[PDB]
Amino acid sequence: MTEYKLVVVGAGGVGKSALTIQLIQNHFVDEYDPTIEDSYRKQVVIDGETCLLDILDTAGQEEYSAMRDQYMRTGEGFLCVFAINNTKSFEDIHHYREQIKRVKDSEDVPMVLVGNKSDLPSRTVDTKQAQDLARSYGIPFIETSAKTRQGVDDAFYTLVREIRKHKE
Ligand SMILES: Nc1nc2c(ncn2[C@@H]2O[C@H](COP(=O)(O)OP(=O)(O)O)[C@@H](O)[C@H]2O)c(=O)[nH]1
Ligand SMILES: *S(=O)(=O)c1cccc(S(=O)(=O)Nc2ccncc2)c1
Ligand SMILES: [Mg+2]
Repeated sequence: MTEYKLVVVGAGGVGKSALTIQLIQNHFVDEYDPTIEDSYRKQVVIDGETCLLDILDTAGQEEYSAMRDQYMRTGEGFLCVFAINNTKSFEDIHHYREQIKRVKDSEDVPMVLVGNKSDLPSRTVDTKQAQDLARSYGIPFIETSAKTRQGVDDAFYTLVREIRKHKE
C-alpha cells in the first residue's frame, strides 16, 4: 500500500503531539513531554485506498539537528500548526514555512496551515487572518481541536491528498 511521510511543525505548546496522538491513537493527551520528538505510524483508508501514514511530531530542541534535517528532506508534506488562542504561535508560522521551503529547496511543497485549540473560547487569532496567511502561502487552512477531534482527520488527510496529487 502507498506510504506517506508527514511532518508536524510549529511552536511548542500548539498541540502537535496532541493532534498526532489523537490521529494515531484516538486519545487526547493533555500531558505529553514537550521535549519528545517521535515518529508515529497508522494504517488508514483515504478515498477508498489503504494508506500508511508515517508522522513526525517535532520537539523544539531538535529543530536544527542533523537527524531532523534527514526527516525534513524526506518528509513529503507538512502541517504548520499554531494555536488559535496564542498569537505568538501564529506569528511564528512564517519561520516554519521558511524552513520547509529551504530544506525541500522547493516552492511546490504539500502543506496545510492548522489552527489548533478551536475548542477554546479565548481566541486571539481570527480565521480571516489565518485564511489570508494560508492564501499567501498557496495552501489550505484547517481548524482543529485535538481535544474534540474537530478537523483532525481533515487536516492530515487533506495533506495526504496534496501529496497524492503532487506525486500522481
Ligand atoms: N484545549 C485544547 N488543548 C489542547 C489542544 N491541543 C493541545 N492542547 C493542550 O496544549 C498543551 C500542549 O499540547 P502539546 O500537544 O504538548 O503541544 P506540542 O508542544 O505542540 O506538542 C497540552 O496541555 C495539550 O493538552 C486542543 O486542541 N485543545
Ligand atoms: S526514523 O527512525 O528514521 C523513522 C521512523 C519511522 C518512519 C520513518 S520514515 O517513514 O522512513 N521517514 C519519515 C520522514 C518524515 N516524516 C515521517 C517519517 C523514519
Ligand atoms: Mg509535543
